[PDB]
Amino acid sequence: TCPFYKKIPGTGFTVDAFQYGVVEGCTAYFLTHFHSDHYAGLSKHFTFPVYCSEITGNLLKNKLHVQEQYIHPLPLDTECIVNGVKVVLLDANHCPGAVMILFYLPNGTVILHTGDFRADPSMERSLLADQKVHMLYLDTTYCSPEYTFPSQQEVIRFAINTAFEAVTLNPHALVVCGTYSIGKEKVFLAIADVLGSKVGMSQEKYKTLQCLNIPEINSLITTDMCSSLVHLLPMMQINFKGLQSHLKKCGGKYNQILAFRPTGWTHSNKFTRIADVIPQTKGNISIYGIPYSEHSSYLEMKRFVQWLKPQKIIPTVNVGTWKSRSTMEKYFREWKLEAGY
Ligand SMILES: C=CCNC(=O)c1nc(N[C@@H](C)C(=O)NO)c2ccccc2n1
Ligand SMILES: [Zn+2]
Ligand SMILES: [Zn+2]
Repeated sequence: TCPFYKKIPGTGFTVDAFQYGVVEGCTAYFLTHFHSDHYAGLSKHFTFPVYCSEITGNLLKNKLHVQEQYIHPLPLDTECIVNGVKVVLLDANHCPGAVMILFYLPNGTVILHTGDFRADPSMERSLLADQKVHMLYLDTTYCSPEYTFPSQQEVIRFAINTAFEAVTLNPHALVVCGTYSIGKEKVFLAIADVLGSKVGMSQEKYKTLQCLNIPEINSLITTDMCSSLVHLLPMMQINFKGLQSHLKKCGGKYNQILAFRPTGWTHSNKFTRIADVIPQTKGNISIYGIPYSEHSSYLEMKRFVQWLKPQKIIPTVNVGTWKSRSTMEKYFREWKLEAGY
């Protein structure tokens, strides 16, 4: 059934709860962002109100074919009333259209649901600065101190420099970026921009990017593969076998592939700083795993929570084992004692 951390107490609201059938007493279903583990269950047959960002709403309409009458997009940073409850959507710094939701409950309690987020100091200057938060539903994906990775900007700097050098040294090299969902678009957009090329992709991926309100997107992306020297492929094809096969389809136009696998955190990232990252190479194909994260590092998560000073924290990730739940509560306790709330 629907887990407790997906229900907002004192309301008829659920968050990211689309795979449990009709949730008893739910009058509005919130969707934090368009990632399959969150929209799972939504389809053209859904007949309840869905509240979300404009971008998420574009994807619901065009990709899942949810009926327009059930899509309720809300602007960011704006007090809105939904079923008699004041709510605000805030940028989650996750993927395009991803939001955190602030609920102002009728009894005076204030709840922040982060959805998925990458905590950032800029969030300390949103509407969050203005009032106390009694409950925090926290994206705890990387809630352990071993989860370190660089900033997104540092990872992009590495990717741009690596691609620019390779193509400047060999104008016949092809750059390939793997993708499986929305998010992490900056990897391929920044590489294509430095190389003066558009990004070539399948019709399905092109359709998805057309829903993202990305400025000047028609100048950046294309389905014309051969006119482009940065190609997007499904993540599962970013291996030597899949890349060798892709190189044949190009028709003697390229003699080298440099490929990027933007992963999340990897244990290798503790040893090797972003500047020391080296690829796996087989012949004329090199594959760079790069730690581009759209979730908070441990340090980013700790800073955000210690600033927010919530009275109670409900984790939404890694909640499956006694060990994982215990470890997270121990960190919350440490953060609270250190900061004094
Ligand atoms: C290792 C931690 C990172 N996060 C997940 O474990 C995760 N991420 C997903 N997609 C990403 C894009 C996302 O951010 N979604 O919200 C999944 C999609 C389908 C099934 C399981 C999924 N697990
Ligand atoms: Zn996500
Ligand atoms: Zn997720």
